[PDB]
Amino acid sequence: MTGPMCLIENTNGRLMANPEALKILSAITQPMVVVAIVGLYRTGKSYLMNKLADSWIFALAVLLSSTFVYNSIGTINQQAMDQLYYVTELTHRIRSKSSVEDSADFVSFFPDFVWTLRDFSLDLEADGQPLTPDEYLTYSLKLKKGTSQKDETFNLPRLCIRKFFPKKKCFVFFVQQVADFCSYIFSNSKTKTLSGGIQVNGPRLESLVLTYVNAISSGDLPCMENAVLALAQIENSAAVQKAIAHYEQQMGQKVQLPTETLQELLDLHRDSEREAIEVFIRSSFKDVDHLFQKELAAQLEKKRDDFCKQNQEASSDRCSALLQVIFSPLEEEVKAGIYSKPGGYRLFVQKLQDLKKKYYEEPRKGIQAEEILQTYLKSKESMTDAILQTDQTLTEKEKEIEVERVKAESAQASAKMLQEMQRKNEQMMEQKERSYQEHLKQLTEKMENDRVQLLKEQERTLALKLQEQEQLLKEGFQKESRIMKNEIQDLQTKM
Amino acid sequence: MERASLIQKAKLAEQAERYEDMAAFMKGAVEKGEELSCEERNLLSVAYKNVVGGQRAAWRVLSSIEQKSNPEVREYREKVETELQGVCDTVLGLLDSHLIKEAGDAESRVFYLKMKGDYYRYLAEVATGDDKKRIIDSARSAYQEAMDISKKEMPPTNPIRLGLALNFSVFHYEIANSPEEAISLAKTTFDEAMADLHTLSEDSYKDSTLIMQLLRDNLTLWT
Amino acid sequence: MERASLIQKAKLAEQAERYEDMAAFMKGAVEKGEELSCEERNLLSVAYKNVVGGQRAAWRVLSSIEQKSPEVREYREKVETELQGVCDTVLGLLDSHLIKEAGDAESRVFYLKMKGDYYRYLAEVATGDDKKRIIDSARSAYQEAMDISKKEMPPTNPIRLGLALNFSVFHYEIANSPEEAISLAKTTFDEAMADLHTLSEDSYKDSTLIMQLLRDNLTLWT
Repeated sequence: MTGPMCLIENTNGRLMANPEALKILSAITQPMVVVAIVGLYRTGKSYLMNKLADSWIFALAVLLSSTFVYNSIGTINQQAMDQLYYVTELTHRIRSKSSVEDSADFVSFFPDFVWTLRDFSLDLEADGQPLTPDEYLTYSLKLKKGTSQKDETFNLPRLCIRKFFPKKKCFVFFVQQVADFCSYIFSNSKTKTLSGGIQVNGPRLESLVLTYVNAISSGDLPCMENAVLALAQIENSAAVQKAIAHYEQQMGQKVQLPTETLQELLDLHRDSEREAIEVFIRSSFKDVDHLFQKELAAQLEKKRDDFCKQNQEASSDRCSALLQVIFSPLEEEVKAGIYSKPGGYRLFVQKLQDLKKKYYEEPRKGIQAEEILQTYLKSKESMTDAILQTDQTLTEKEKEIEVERVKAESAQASAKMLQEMQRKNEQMMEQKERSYQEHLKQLTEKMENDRVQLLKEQERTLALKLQEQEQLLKEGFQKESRIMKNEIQDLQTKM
Repeated sequence: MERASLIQKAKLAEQAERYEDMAAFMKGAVEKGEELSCEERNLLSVAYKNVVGGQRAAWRVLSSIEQKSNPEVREYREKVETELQGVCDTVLGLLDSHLIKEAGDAESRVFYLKMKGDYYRYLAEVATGDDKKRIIDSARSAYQEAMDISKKEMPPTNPIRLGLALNFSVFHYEIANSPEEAISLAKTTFDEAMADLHTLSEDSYKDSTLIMQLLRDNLTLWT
Repeated sequence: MERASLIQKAKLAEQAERYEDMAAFMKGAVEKGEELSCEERNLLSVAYKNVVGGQRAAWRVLSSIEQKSPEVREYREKVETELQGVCDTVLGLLDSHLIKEAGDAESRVFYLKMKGDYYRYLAEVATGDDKKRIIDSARSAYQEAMDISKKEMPPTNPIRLGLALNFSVFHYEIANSPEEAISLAKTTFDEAMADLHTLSEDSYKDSTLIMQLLRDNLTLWT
């Protein structure tokens, strides 16, 4: 970007996302640190932002940023605090979840707060040594005892700043002060993150902007939870497509049809499916009810069926072809009477055995080898008997022996075909179970990782709330300190 | 009534947010003569702390209103004082005529001497002239004794040792008017805690970490 | 001491959030014999509302702990007895110093509403028959305040709305009639909106806040 561009337009009372800006965002794939500045007009906000290079605008700035800079002229007095109603009003503009207490969740996702005081007029002198700007901010946000309407009004915005934002910083303003502010931002501002440790990049920020602005335009309140879920819908859908693409790619690069055996094809399927599920798992989040993974499972199953059909077809084609090449010559010799002479039965049976051996030794016939051969041999059963009864060089007792031998071989051929059929079914059933278990395994692992990440986030919130609770108590405010303990108990019920 | 039921009522009172009642229940428990367990000692301090926290905050409002100098306002502040002192006095009697030394383990011994330092500190805040001086002394001696025992019996990370150090430093700054000494104690207390934290399991890490934060916040505000 | 200083100490009390002291001062100011101004009236309900609010909350916490599987009961009763002490004090103050001891319709409605609220609180902790008596004395107070407000005050006057708000809470949580509570809250709200235009910056902030409370209740009740 050679220069800034309007992201959210404000015309005729309506806020709307600038399509041209959204387009630019869709192209930035790297993680982003978002710094927003807000404050009264004509306070040098734009000027300060170049150095780094109403209520809805304020709320959007909070929702979209990593660091939120509130800029004002002067000191932190009553006049200045009256303007902070915009912070107090956040409880009426932002919703944490959609499933007086919702604001208790603000500290878990709100940006760090920085107050920049322009044309500062105080020397900050104090007994011993002067106050630092950060100590001045602490001094300025201290509460006042009392339950009068005046007391409540004085404390409200201070309590909101102290409780809603996870970290607070203050800078007073000149060249060196600006340099120190910029250095702080460059070293302390964190990458914008969403629940689950999701790092915001261009496409993700674009999604947030659209969701929040659409909510305001709809007359609804922007909701952080809803925005994350909206983002999940997009990325999870893409994750399923990416996983299916990976499966197809791996199977295509490794499969050779017809496969030597069904086990070969299923082993490849299993391996490709495992990799595909891993692609999905690492690219998805917030897959409520595992609906997206279920869709992926359904698609992989269909893909598996297609490969199996292609495989069986390729085998049938190969084996039927071999039948023509190997046995047709024999059939024709028999029809030509080549074996209808004295001693022809022995020559015939020897040739037939040699041909069956040849068939069995042909490479990669596939999963239909026994069924194709047995069906053919059975259909031509009368051929053997015809040659046998014709041969005169064989005694009648010898022929009786041969008939029984052939009956036994036919039964054995049938057994090979029957076993082939049964084994295939068993392997398909076994693969079905294994696939189901693979999905469960990776899901259980992702859910475990998600649980750990959430607890980690909750522990940070717990630490921040305990810290504030202690400051309030040390400051001498039990009524407010006890209110914190309340929020802490509620947070712990969620852990 | 039975000690066990006094403790139970203190817990019910705490849930009901009736600290005054809670304090009176723990006082009855303490008077039973048996040592307090860790949980029981925390119940006792939560109670009175909340009771006094309210009087203090009230006294600090009436004072600023009065402006330390520049009728009615004077009379009411004095009444809130008398009350604060009353609570502080019964806490000090509880410690001096029951809890202190009647204990064995270092922990409890430091906990009560700390508490003793804490309430003499609250008495100091509302005291002036020479009265404040005498009070500051007895607060200092109690805190010191607690400090002497913690340094000798506990590690740099023990939450109670940190708490004592934290409060003692606050005493130096807000009450004893000795900022530098207040700052060095806090720094040292914090550092010594660090160079030992690499071995402090969450079995208590959380605790110390919470207090360590309060030390740096004070360190930051005092500078 | 002088009424003038008693009033002054209450303001100080509220500043330091010492409601018990604040309520006592106001009580001393009341027994001085002279009526209270609008400002003074609010000091009185704020002081007692806070005192009694703490007890009611304590009571609710305890009674729920009692129901949710010897000490609980004994302590609940102590809190209950202490709460009834305050209500009898407020009610006595009203019956022999404030109620109809003035002329204004606003001051009269204000005091009668206050009588309804404290009988209502007494009703929250009472049992069979004693409850029926208390409940009925609460309703007659609210109803009499209601009759006066509908004839003397516009539908947006904050006292009238505060009265109608609390009377609806009475119907829902005390008299066990959700139907009636909802219609009064809804009817009070509509007739309020239908007049909000030119409600004068005078009592704007107050009536506006009560109107929101009415809505919150309607939502929770449905």
